[PDB]
Amino acid sequence: VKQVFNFNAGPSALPKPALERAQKELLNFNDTQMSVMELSHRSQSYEEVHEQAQNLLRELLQIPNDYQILFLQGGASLQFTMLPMNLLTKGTIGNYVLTGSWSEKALKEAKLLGETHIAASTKANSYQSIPDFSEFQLNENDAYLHITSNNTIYGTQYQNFPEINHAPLIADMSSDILSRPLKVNQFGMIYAGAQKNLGPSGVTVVIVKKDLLNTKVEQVPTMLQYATHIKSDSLYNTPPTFSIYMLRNVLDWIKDLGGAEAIAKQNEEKAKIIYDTIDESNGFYVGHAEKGSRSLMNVTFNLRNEELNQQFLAKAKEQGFVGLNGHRSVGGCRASIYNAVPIDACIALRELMIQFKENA
Amino acid sequence: KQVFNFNAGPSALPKPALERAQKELLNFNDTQMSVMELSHRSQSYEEVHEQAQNLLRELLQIPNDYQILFLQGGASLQFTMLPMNLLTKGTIGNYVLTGSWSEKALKEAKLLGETHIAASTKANSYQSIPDFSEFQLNENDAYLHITSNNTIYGTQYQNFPEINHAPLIADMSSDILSRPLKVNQFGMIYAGAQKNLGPSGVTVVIVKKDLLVEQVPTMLQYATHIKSDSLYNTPPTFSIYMLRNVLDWIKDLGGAEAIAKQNEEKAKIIYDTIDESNGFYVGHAEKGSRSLMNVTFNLRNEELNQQFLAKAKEQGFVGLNGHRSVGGCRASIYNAVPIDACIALRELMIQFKENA
Ligand SMILES: *Cc1c(COP(=O)(O)O)cnc(C)c1O
Ligand SMILES: *Cc1c(COP(=O)(O)O)cnc(C)c1O
Ligand SMILES: [Cl-]
Ligand SMILES: [Cl-]
Ligand SMILES: [Cl-]
Ligand SMILES: [Cl-]
Ligand SMILES: [Mg+2]
Ligand SMILES: [Mg+2]
Ligand SMILES: [Mg+2]
Ligand SMILES: [Mg+2]
Repeated sequence: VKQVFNFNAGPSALPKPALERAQKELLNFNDTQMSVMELSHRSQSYEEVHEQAQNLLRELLQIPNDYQILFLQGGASLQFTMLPMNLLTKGTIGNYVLTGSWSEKALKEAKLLGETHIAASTKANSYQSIPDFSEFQLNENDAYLHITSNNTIYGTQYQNFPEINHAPLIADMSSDILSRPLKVNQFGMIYAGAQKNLGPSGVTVVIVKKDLLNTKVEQVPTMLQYATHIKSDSLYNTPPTFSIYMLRNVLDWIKDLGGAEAIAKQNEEKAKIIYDTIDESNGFYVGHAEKGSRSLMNVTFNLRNEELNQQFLAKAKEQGFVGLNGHRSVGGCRASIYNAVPIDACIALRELMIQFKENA
Repeated sequence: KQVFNFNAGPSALPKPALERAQKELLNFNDTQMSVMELSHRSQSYEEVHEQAQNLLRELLQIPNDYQILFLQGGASLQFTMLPMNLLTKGTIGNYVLTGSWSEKALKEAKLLGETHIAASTKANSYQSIPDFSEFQLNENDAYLHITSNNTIYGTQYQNFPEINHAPLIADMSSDILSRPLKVNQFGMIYAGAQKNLGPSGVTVVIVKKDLLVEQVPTMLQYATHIKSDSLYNTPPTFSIYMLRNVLDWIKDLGGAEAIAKQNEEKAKIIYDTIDESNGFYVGHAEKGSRSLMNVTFNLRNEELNQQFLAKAKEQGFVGLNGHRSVGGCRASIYNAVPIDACIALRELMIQFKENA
């Protein structure tokens, strides 16, 4: 039929082959004559999937052997409280770097549970940049330092990560995990809801340094202890089997295209198509982020006034574009260009943007 | 290529629901996207989300003063979320123990507050549901918690107690919407979807609104989810889509009374087989407490047990091994397990008995 261009911000576009693969075997997976959705998570067919998703992640991000990969329910939002519940012990501080709204939501949950600090923040200037690491106020009794690698709503992104040796570095990488190579040993823990760049909603990937968190925390509910899930290899209770399966399929696709290094090349190219369009628009489109902090995953911009914003977005929607409205809290536009968004969608958006501009 | 899916969780699903999912997996509702590729704030998703709630409301006849929540974390997270929200200081989390899942719920409550055992059949290895007249209740109970169907032991409440001093709370993971319910008997009902309602990944929580909070993490307050209609953060959108599909199938076959007729016939096939076997097969549950959802039984010794389960597997039956904690055999016959599978099981049981 007509064209559809999927710029949704979360859940988001999946790579077609992962979906075609799921569709073909939806009723009979691995010759069992059952859907993967109908299997015991103790079945060898399921365990193969569970283990393969872990091994693909390990290989793709080169995760060290002293790290474990968890598949948890509850979204990144649940990690906002689980993290301080496990690590923010009395006399210690949950130190946060604020670079957008998701950083503020993380902070808020730690505030419920312990002493918090703000290491650095760009909130005053509306989160248009990542602060300089030299501005980080660190504390000797920090339980961890928490960052948001990609600020989904504001369109900014860490170009690199701080060297932290006094506390574990923790990162919410929900909207840019496995969009590029990563030095995992810079971190104590990384977490990401899968639905932005790794597959479906319903599972959350948590990469954890085993010895930071494989120990029982007195007074913490069993399901909310990392230890529980580490010990049981994320099979303590019933996992989200179809979500993990789809995550596997998406990881296979990333591997098939050349891994993190190759997908970064693709992601830089797609992003360049949109940012050049903005930058050659003589101010008709204005990007929110400062240039040194531009996200490769979420491109945020405004037209010169709200009327033009609305006309632009209405025209896009009429032309088949999905998900371009900015987050409700900030307005404007947001082109989400995660791994699986195809480059011809980006080209299409550029065409839209140039004709709207020329015809305005 | 014969396969009979007696898996205990996750479990068989209705073929029409899976076929419908397959057909539109790449192009949901003419959007040219998978349901999996939609924003949860899209109208496209929001209609599915609401349709799943509406079908449960219709099928269980849930009154307006109850809200239906779709949460992540399984029934296991509910074990702690419930006392986290309702087990206030100076109140008691009161539990009726009718199996190991009862035990797991009570354990989580003991972390957070005072607990109590209203009644228990543990001493007799959970062969039955206790008589309601035996319950020991307290003025300051925060709730009374029961497990409606004891998945590992094969027993099930025939009816529910009339409790007015405190909300009645029920873990209905393995029998929700397998029969009509009087939802007004309860302050809260919860169930992982993965036995009777859908695939794993979503938990259905039916809660008396006015029933349910300083210092509880945002994600762990029922009020968060009630207030946001289970759209506070990203829900498990494909699992809720599949839940909708399963609910459409239940509606299409005639609803909760119709599925109960099917389920009672399925259980009748297996229990009759056991009762007519002259002690060759022995059911664990007392007759009066027999589950319609999980049929537990053993052969006369461990070696016959093992020979049977081996023969079953060779013949295409999946999931019949009993829980590791109790051994024996367990035939899980949740909603989507077809009558033909139970007939096949019967015929295998009879042939095995003849050939021993
Ligand atoms: C989407 C988002 C979240 C929220 O994840 P849920 O799975 O919806 O809890 C948290 N952090 C970031 C950076 C996000 O982009
Ligand atoms: C399966 C089951 C559970 C566990 O559910 P999860 O989703 O695995 O947490 C809890 N209670 C009962 C009665 C069950 O049958
Ligand atoms: Cl943000
Ligand atoms: Cl977002
Ligand atoms: Cl049980
Ligand atoms: Cl069980
Ligand atoms: Mg490959
Ligand atoms: Mg194309
Ligand atoms: Mg219908
Ligand atoms: Mg008879």
